[PDB]
Amino acid sequence: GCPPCESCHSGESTFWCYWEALCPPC
Repeated sequence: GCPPCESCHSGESTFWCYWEALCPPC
């Protein structure tokens, strides 16, 4: 139900994973 969080990896949207900025709270 809750939108997928910013799953970080070697690259990609990893910055947003540390800030949890784009990641919406479930």
